[PDB]
Amino acid sequence: VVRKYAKKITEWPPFEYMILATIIANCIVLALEQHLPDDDKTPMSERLDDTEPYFIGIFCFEAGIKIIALGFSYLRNGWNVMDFVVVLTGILATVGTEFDLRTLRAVRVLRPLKLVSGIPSLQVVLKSIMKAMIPLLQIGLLLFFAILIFAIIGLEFYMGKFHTTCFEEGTDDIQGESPAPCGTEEPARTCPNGTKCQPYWEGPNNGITQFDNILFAVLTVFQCITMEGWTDLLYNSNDASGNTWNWLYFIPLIIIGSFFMLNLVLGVLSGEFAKERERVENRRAFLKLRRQQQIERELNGYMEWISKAEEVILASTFFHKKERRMRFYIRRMVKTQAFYWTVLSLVALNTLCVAIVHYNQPEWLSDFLYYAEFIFLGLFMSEMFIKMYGLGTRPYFHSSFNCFDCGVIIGSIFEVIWAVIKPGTSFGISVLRALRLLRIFKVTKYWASLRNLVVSLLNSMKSIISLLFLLFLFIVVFALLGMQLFGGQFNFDEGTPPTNFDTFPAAIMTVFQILTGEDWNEVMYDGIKSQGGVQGGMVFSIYFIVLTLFGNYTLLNVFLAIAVDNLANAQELTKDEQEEEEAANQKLALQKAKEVAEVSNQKPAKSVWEQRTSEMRKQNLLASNPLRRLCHYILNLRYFEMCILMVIAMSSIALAAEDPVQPNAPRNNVLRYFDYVFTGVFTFEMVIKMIDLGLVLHQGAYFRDLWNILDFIVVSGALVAFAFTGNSKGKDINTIKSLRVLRVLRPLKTIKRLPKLKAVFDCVVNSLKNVFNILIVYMLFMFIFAVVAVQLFKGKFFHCTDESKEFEKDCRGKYLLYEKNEVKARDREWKKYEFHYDNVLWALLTLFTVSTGEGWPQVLKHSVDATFENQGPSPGYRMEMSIFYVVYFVVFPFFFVNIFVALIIITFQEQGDKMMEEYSLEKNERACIDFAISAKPLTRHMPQNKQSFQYRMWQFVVSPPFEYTIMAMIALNTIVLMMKFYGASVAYENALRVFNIVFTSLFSLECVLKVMAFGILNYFRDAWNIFDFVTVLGSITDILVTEFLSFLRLFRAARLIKLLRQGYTIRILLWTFVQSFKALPYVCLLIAMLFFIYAIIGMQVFGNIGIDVEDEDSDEDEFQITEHNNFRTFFQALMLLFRSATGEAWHNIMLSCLSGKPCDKNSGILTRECGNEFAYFYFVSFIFLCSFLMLNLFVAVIMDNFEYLTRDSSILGPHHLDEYVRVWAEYDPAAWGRMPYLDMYQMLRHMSPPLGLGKKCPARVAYKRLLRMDLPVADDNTVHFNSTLMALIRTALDIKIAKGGADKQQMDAELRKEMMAIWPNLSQKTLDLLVTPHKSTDLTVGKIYAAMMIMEYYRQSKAKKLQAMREEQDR
Ligand SMILES: CC(C)CCC[C@@H](C)[C@H]1CC[C@H]2[C@@H]3CC=C4C[C@@H](OC(=O)CCC(=O)O)CC[C@]4(C)[C@H]3CC[C@]12C
Ligand SMILES: CC(C)CCC[C@@H](C)[C@H]1CC[C@H]2[C@@H]3CC=C4C[C@@H](OC(=O)CCC(=O)O)CC[C@]4(C)[C@H]3CC[C@]12C
Ligand SMILES: CC(C)CCC[C@@H](C)[C@H]1CC[C@H]2[C@@H]3CC=C4C[C@@H](OC(=O)CCC(=O)O)CC[C@]4(C)[C@H]3CC[C@]12C
Ligand SMILES: CC(C)CCC[C@@H](C)[C@H]1CC[C@H]2[C@@H]3CC=C4C[C@@H](O)CC[C@]4(C)[C@H]3CC[C@]12C
Ligand SMILES: CC(C)CCC[C@@H](C)[C@H]1CC[C@H]2[C@@H]3CC=C4C[C@@H](O)CC[C@]4(C)[C@H]3CC[C@]12C
Ligand SMILES: CC(C)CCC[C@@H](C)[C@H]1CC[C@H]2[C@@H]3CC=C4C[C@@H](O)CC[C@]4(C)[C@H]3CC[C@]12C
Ligand SMILES: CC(C)CCC[C@@H](C)[C@H]1CC[C@H]2[C@@H]3CC=C4C[C@@H](O)CC[C@]4(C)[C@H]3CC[C@]12C
Ligand SMILES: CC(C)CCC[C@@H](C)[C@H]1CC[C@H]2[C@@H]3CC=C4C[C@@H](O)CC[C@]4(C)[C@H]3CC[C@]12C
Ligand SMILES: *[C@@H]1O[C@H](CO)[C@@H](O)[C@H](O)[C@H]1NC(C)=O
Ligand SMILES: [Ca+2]
Ligand SMILES: [Ca+2]
Repeated sequence: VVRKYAKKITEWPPFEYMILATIIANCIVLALEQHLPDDDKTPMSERLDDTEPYFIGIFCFEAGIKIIALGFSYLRNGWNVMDFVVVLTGILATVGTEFDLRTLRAVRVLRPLKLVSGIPSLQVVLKSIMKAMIPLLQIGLLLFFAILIFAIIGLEFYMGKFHTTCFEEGTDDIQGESPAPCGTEEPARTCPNGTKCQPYWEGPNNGITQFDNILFAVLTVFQCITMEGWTDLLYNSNDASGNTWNWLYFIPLIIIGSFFMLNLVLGVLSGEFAKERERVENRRAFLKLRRQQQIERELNGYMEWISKAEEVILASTFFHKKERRMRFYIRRMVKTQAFYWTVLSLVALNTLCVAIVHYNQPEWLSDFLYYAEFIFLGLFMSEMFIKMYGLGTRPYFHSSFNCFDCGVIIGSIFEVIWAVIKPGTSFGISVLRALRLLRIFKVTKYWASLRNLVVSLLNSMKSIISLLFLLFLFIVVFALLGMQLFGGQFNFDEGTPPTNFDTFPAAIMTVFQILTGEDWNEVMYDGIKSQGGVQGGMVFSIYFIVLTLFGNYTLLNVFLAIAVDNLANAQELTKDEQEEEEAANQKLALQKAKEVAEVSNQKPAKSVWEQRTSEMRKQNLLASNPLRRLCHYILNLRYFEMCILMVIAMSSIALAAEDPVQPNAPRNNVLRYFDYVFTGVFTFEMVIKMIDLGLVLHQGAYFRDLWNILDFIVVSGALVAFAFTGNSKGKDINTIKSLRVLRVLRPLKTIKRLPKLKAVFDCVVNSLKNVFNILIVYMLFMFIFAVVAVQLFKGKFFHCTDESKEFEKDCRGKYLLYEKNEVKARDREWKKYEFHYDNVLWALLTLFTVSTGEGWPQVLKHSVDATFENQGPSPGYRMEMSIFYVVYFVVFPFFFVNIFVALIIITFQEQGDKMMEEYSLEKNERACIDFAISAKPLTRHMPQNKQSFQYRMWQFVVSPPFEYTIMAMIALNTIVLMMKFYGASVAYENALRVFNIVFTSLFSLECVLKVMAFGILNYFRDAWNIFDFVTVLGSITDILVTEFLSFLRLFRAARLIKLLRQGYTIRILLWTFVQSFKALPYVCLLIAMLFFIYAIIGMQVFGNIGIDVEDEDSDEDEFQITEHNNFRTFFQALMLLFRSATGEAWHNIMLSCLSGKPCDKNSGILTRECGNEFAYFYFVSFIFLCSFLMLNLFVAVIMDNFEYLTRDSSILGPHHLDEYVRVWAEYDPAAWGRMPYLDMYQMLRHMSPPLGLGKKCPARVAYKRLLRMDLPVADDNTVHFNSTLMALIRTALDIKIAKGGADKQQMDAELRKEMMAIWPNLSQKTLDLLVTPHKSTDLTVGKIYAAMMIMEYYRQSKAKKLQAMREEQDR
């Protein structure tokens, strides 16, 4: 909308830079604002606020220039639309205030996003991120359906249960400060003497967490899906209803909601990243990278060649000819391996020296280390100068390695002077010298893989920096939005939480915490509480839901894409140089023959990632002693090995029944006799295995096999335990109790014997070998962080229970603790924090806890409040220490962990399958042909027993009006289950129940109507029909009983699943992954054994700890071993290991299991001697092993369906072939198996390529494919179902399509042999059915169609042929 073209003036480069500058200034101004409660302003607020007219005027001016120049193509760009709305909303608020316009100020948060619009480079990177998450939307649709279904189920069971508590008998007052749900029955929690269970209490978490509405249930379910706070619901519902069945709701909720969805997200993303790599634009960048590396390798060889010759030439520089030679002499020494290894050994000493430091080191140690730092610093500075003079200033500095040595040397000087100026702060910068230890990988074969990874990372440094900036920008926008929504609103009566949005530094760290998903629910409760409460502030949960939902998967997308792309580049880059080096050597040796002519392990076959990646490259490019013989005999006997397997199974079950709490329980007395028998069986099999084999190392030694030692340990420990008990039963209880623990190795004896369980075990060990080299780098980097953390926070993690006292001497005596309406006297104690950094070993445990993500907000709070050594905390003292934990998250949890996930995906090997390159085809041609081997037309009845009645009523059942009626009722029926709510009137409850009777009637008619139409037998052969039938039968059952609990009507809640069949891509994705879990049963078994072994160890070691202990102190973090969480039974142990696997405060459980804890009343121990220091190893190893085994399960399921995940719609695939089946069912309604060919051409028109011709295909081109079919034509006009499906696949995939003539005679002979070679199981007659034996007598499918296409080309010419003479005749 302009005056056409009239002196329209365009932009010049400084203009957009001025715009960029003003945007950055506006961002700073927004970041400098502080919000105060209740209409209070800071003095700087007015000065910052009055700047808004200038910024809005500049933005309006630039928008005006652009709008007049383009002419209002301004709104064509999406970025300009975002710019326009920013300008529009600002002017409305800035100019005029009559309407309520405080809300419109919230739109200013989007202004930082104008950086993306201004900088075109950021737009390209932003396009990459959004492109990958387009497929992920279909996962979100599965996630929403899962949440909806579980919200309905939770609504039915848990509606309103949490509103009763232990009220005082006399008054309507809560008994204690912390209330819990109660019950009036024994299974539920019972109130003490002084109280009773009264009707109304607000509920847990101030009533925010509950199941009262469908909206409350959906929000509550979403919280459990994120695995944050889900155990508190499990314990609360156990108090209300008893613990018999509540685990059936929550355990499936976590597995399906959290672990299964995470599997699809990794699967879909990994497939997308594989397809992105083989894009034409991405391949060209890699090809440039490969060529540039080849130049560097060759150039390095030539540089050393001339360098050696230059020294050959060399043989007051003129007088001191030696002066040139000392430069040459020490140049030699630098190169020598003696120098290289000697300086490297010095680095090991320096790395050791900085690790010794601890909180109270002896004074002699401090003096030694104080001088040793100068000695090490002096040696490395001298080592700098020797290379500088020895190699020259220019050659030295140009080396990348030497520049890094310069930085640490310069940094080390900075620290020592900094210590003198400002004593009290040491950063331990010298530890960065330990990174030189990674050069040791050069001697190994692993250097090529590691160097190439760093090469690829440095190549894409520009992309990585842009990715982090965009990720940082979205944090700033959400931080600014949080300040607007929750400003000075967190000033609660109790106090202002540490996580508040008052200031910009506080808003970033609160937003960052929600992204990591730790205690995001706790922050949500504060945000809801600030705005009214549960009554009025429930709409503010959307800010937290969107932030954690988007942040969870945006972080995964950004960091996994970085890891996959760079690791895949390194693998290809490494493989190419190895084959290039091999090929060049063979060529050189061949050339060596001409010169002399005058006188003349096994590498695994690629991987699932590499094999698929190579195929996509081709397809894209193509388109462009008498006793011993006895002892050997028993071992051969299958009954013996089958018998011993049964004994192993029974031995494991015995370990699970034993009662830990009662050593003298009657059950343990009975089970003790069983222990004698099981050892006896294991003793007998041990000796005969020694007799059949040999103890001595004769290459068949019994002790040679590793599992044999494992068998030897179990039996030996049991025998020795008997000897100690034999002498005196209770002389030494400690060691015998330790030896009894070795029985937990009995389940591991199963792995060797079961063949497929051993195979799964070898795959897990194979994965460890691949990631071992990265694992060493991971620990070296984590070691550096631990040493730095020690220097920062050594001795500063001390506090006094009395806040005021900040020294140990002051913290003595008693103090007054002011609780609500009561004063209590408590002792003053100078105690250390639970997790601290007093040495490198304590630092690593603390950082490991932070890596798992649990409890790090508390560790961060302690880190910022630390003041000085041996002095107490002060709130907000050092707020710059937050940078330590932000940098730590970027490196290890975000970056290294996704390298571990990527590395396993790229290097995963095939599941057996023998060799698989002997057959030429392989690839995806198998799956399509395999389907063609086994297929059948979907039989549609067409009974004709009674055309008027029975067939007619059939056509109604299949009629679209009936089907859409079915979908409408199921949709309406679901909404009926969604309208239950707490406090509904008896009229409302009755009205809802009436609609149930209406629906269950109609849903019964559908079953009656289908059964008659389909028949008694055919109907009952479809899984959904039985599922539908059991659902109607269950619902109708309850109704009669009421007039003459209905949790089996929640089967009707599962009817919503039927709606999934309409959405195709979801149904295939859900079905394929489910099938993959069935094909991998032993992988699931390995995870079950890990839980079994760790459960039995927990019962024997940590079972004795008492739970009855409770006191007014109520240090809940101190005591996490309670009635709900303990090791007392096998099932109570498994729940503890599942809570820890999800990560719910596992670090506090580990501390609760340590030594010096009260024992149980009946444990038989009368002193406070319970728990072990084994709790450190018990939990730390479990978290590593549980995450590793679960990850291998994920990749196994992902890499099983990797063909589908990396599918392309253009190229034929097995998923397409199902479309052929439904079409064939209709054109052949009776499913005769024979269809006349006049229907066939119409069939090909209906289906899109590559399976069908498609609507817009040229007729003559369509005829070309028809000849390509080359199949015999039946004289009844029919085409076989199996034979026809074969050729359509062959035509599309170009599977050895012959040039014609004699070739067709050979390929049919050939292809039939491949399919015979692949499977000899297929029937020969059926094999000839799919591919007919060649018969030139039978006319091909082309021949009938060749009648039209060849003649129609002539037929149009025939009219022109008669024409050609005709105008010539007239002329
Ligand atoms: C690169 C790696 C292999 C270096 C070697 C490991 C060190 C980082 C660790 C291993 C064991 C640790 C030690 C384990 C226990 C102690 C005892 C601790 O002394 C006390 O508890 C009290 C001392 C006193 O009061 O005299 C001092 C630290 C020290 C030596 C630790 C220092 C750090 C050490 C040497
Ligand atoms: C999942 C696989 C590995 C099999 C499941 C093994 C355990 C979960 C089961 C198997 C036998 C069960 C036990 C069989 C019998 C009893 C007695 C039963 O009676 C009692 O209350 C104790 C007896 C008494 O009071 O004298 C309590 C549960 C318990 C220990 C059971 C606890 C759960 C056990 C150990
Ligand atoms: C994904 C990654 C790249 C984004 C991580 C965001 C960081 C850039 C943010 C998050 C926490 C922030 C810190 C939070 C707290 C402080 C203390 C504060 O410095 C003070 O001394 C303020 C005094 C006070 O607040 O009492 C402001 C800077 C700093 C280090 C902040 C610097 C910027 C940090 C590291
Ligand atoms: C060999 C495999 C099956 C081990 C199975 C042993 C289990 C099933 C048997 C063996 C010993 C049995 C216990 C022996 C002792 C008692 C105490 C008695 O007053 C009640 C039954 C009870 C609690 C039995 C329960 C079942 C029990 C634990
Ligand atoms: C085995 C050791 C290394 C730690 C155990 C792994 C688990 C407990 C840790 C390691 C990596 C961590 C995750 C790494 C990736 C992300 C980024 C974002 O998506 C949410 C946080 C989240 C989800 C972290 C939460 C917890 C996490 C999954
Ligand atoms: C990637 C490898 C080399 C890790 C080394 C980098 C780590 C150890 C460095 C990088 C940035 C550093 C922080 C930068 C600034 C400060 C503020 C200062 O008042 C206390 C130390 C503290 C908080 C530093 C601690 C150490 C730190 C986190
Ligand atoms: C598919 C869509 C259109 C339907 C879903 C919305 C229905 C099922 C939901 C959304 C809004 C909900 C209502 C919101 C608020 C209240 C008031 C409360 O005192 C009782 C429950 C009640 C009455 C809820 C019942 C369930 C409800 C009606
Ligand atoms: C594979 C495991 C067993 C090897 C690791 C051994 C270390 C980390 C663990 C395992 C067994 C542990 C010991 C087990 C029992 C006790 C008794 C306790 O009152 C003091 C600590 C002490 C002495 C533990 C110290 C730490 C310990 C030695
Ligand atoms: C507490 O209740 C139990 C329940 O029967 C009763 O036996 C006991 O005497 C009560 N205690 C007191 C102090 O009344
Ligand atoms: Ca958590
Ligand atoms: Ca977590």
